[PDB]
Amino acid sequence: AEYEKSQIKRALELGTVMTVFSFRKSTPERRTVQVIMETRQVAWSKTADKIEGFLDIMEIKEIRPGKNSKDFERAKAVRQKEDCCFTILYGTQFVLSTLSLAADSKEDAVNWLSGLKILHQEAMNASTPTIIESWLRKQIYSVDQTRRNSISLRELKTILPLINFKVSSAKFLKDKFVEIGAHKDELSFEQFHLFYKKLMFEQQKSILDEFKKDSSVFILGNTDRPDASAVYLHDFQRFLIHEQQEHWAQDLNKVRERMTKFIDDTMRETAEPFLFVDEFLTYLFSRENSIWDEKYDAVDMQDMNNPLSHYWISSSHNTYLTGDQLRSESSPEAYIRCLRMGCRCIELDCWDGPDGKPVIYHGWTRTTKIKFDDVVQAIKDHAFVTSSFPVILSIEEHCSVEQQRHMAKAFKEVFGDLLLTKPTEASADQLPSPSQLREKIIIKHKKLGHKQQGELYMWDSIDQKWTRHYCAIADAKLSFSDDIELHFGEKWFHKKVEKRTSAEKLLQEYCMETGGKDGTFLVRESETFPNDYTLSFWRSGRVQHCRIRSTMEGGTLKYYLTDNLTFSSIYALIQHYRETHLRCAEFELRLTDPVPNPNPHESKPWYYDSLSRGEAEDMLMRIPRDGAFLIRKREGSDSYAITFRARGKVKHCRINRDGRHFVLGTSAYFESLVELVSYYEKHSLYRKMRLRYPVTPELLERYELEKQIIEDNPLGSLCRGILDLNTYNVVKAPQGKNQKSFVFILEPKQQGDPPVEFATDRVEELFEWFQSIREITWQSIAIELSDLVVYCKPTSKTKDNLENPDFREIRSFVETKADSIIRQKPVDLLKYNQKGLTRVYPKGQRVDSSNYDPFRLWLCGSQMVALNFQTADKYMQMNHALFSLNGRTGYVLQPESMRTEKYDPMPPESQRKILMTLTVKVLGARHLPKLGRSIACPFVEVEICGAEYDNNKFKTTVVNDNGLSPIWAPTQEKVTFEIYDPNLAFLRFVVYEEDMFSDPNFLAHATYPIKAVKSGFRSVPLKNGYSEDIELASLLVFCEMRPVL
Repeated sequence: AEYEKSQIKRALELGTVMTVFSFRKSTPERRTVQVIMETRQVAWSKTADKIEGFLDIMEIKEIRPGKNSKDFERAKAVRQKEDCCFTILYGTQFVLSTLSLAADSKEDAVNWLSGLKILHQEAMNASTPTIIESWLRKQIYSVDQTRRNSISLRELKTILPLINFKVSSAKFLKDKFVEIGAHKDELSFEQFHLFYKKLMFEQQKSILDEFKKDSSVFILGNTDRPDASAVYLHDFQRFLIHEQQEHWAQDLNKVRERMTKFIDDTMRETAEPFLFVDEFLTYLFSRENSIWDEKYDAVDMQDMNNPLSHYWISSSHNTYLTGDQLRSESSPEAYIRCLRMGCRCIELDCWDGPDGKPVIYHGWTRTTKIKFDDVVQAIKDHAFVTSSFPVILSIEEHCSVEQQRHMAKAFKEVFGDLLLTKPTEASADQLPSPSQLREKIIIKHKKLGHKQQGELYMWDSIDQKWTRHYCAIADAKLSFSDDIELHFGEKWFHKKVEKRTSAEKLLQEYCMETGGKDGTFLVRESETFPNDYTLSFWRSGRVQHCRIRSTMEGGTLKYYLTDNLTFSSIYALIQHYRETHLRCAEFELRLTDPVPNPNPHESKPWYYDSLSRGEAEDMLMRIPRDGAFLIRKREGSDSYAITFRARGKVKHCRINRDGRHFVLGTSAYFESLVELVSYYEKHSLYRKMRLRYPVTPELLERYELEKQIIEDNPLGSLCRGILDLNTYNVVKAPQGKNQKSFVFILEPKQQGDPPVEFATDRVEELFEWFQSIREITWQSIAIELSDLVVYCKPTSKTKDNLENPDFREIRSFVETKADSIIRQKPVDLLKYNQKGLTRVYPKGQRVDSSNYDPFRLWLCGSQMVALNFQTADKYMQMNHALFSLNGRTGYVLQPESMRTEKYDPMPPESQRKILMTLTVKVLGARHLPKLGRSIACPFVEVEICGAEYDNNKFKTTVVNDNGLSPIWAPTQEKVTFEIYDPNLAFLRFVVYEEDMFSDPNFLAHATYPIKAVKSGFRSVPLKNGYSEDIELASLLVFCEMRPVL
């Protein structure tokens, strides 16, 4: 009841103390949990006035009831009974982050679990204008973690970059402030909203102009300013009927419902709802007007009637491995995520386990172990929640017979009714249709009728540490991969500042910029008095200086400002006067803000002063490790510059300096050079290589075939280094060099080549390794399991003999072969696919998990293409598209046309003809996400990801810095992608940032099956790579999907 719901919602907003467990942080802690309604977030606070962490309800994927995930399994859950615990899974990525909360008492938990669900339902159906408010609220909450009603102009200056908008000028912010109408430079939350609603309008006003073409009949009003002109209900209708087409509103009454829904007006109700020229623009760039047809968003029963073969069943390769196939941590959760996404074909590779029960791990790889029982419970519970249509589990068993039995028993008991033990349609000419098997698991195991890859510590000649690398032996070549993951430290100490005037200048700056408080201070060595220091501090608009005196008492050096109070260190002295008032005859003052910019970029080793541009380049070439960097004052200026070595070439990028701010390229504002180096070590400056090595003087003394090489390599794309084993003869070495005792060496026969020194933690490995290198230098299936496999049969057949298909049998072509089949003769794979199941699978080379081009296979009948799902690649994203079509079911009926007499999956160019002529023009953007530490120029590329015959790209001109409102004001664009066959195609919109050194980088992708594209101005919601959804983003586009006849 409405009364009831409100009561639950209220209970959440107040909040309850509920213990929070995570696998990290060991023992449990109790942090009050609240729903903060304006934010739409959930937050846990140690006490009050602090918000440690937030989830966003906007993005909670599941709220499972019991103590089943991680967290609770970890450590001890003695205290809390099963019913009480509730774990929430929130995330934008594949691995989903988990907040696990155990209520003290039963009643609350019921509330929460009901509660979060009540709220979550709402959010998803919140109208665009309502969301914005929350965002803006969220941002305000950002500046200071604790909730604040209003934001000072200074702070607004901090916020505008994070929103990914660059302030044109100090002037620009102020002028807008006036029209908002707060002259005290304390914009009110209500005003902030007025700001946003303006800023956005001012930048994008151009789009509105486009409509104003004669005979459009939208006849939009003057678009001069927000709140000028209006679009009232009569008019909205005429836009919804003509420009965009949506006969949903040939009827006025529903138009009104929509407009009312959008504004979320409350008051402003009653009067025939009307939209301001500003709002029209907020509607356009919003969910409500998605290019996505709603129609293809619900299971269509009519089309779920046909046989399994004719459906493109969704598929996962390895499902258990979250991430890379070599070192990934595999977890039950990995499955749960896949099935809810709506994949209907999980794989479940199984290997012999310690004590009877099978265990799942990638094979011979070092990926972790997941108990089979647990995978099984998990398949059952979450299998058919999202969708009722059938799972096609595909066990591959390396397991021994004794172990296999446990498996079979388990399958039948735990899965219970679901397992499809008996063929549904008796004799059955063709495979049962999905509807018949609805709610039923199908199992495919074979029906009865090594390479010593290990992680080895490696030693280095140069920097003196062992770096862990995974190593693989094939073709007598070890292949290796990149490495596996007091006052002197104080901001306020400025060591030797050369002149008093310099200390005064630094204080004056810091104070001018943020609004310096009395007591803002720094400490420096005294020019006048050896061994003494000088405290310099801000007071009443002027800099004051006090001598910190040193004295020796009892052999210990002591420091003092007044003769009555001696401290053991300068640190202790300063901390004291930060808490206590420094009392002089003329003032009492407490030390407040430390101003920390002496010469941080000079003490540290990685700094060359006056190094010639030429010389450094040469200096750098000598150290060859990729990712080394030298920082060099440019001659004749203030401007520091940075040179790093990558991809052989040495490239140097100019650091300008505006105020106490270093600007690498236009956008970045690192406070201090020390930072610029530090930030980029964690992140990535060029391509994907972090500055990693410092080209110190000291260190300096110390020191297409490639693609072809990549394909063969066991580690494949991942690996850096190939050493021919032939050349180097293995020796085993007693004792440990540089610790890491257990060790081996590979001395090359030729004297010159360096002695690489691979070493290991485990002796066994060493034995294994030593033997393996040394050597280089010199039917199963228990009957019960078999009975289960009623449909989908691993075929013992010559992968050559496509034809004489047997309904029950499923062939498993590996990708490489598959292309070949597809090129040698197109038609045959198709014919086999009608009335038979084929499961294409990823090649072994792909340790990385980048997925093969699904599109060809699908065109010619491949019921199941398994694309690794833990990957963000283009290809996985195309998968998430086909499967949206016809619900999250995960079956999409193959186009009727493909089935027939003469359909050629890849036909001759002359025959194909043209059917459709989509004409995207990209007009807009909004809230594109920020990637790094830079306002991100955005360029959008339309694509028609396609069968080969149709492929095209139409890149859009780059726009300078401005994330909130990038506007490609009618810059021609007007690409005319041509689609030969509509039914399988995709329209892919990707927005790529251009950063510094011009490399496209990836922000967000929209993928949409062509059938579900609606004509007229529409907004394409944008999505991160793992194709979840980023907050209010969009690219207004003007798709027209005229057919040609």
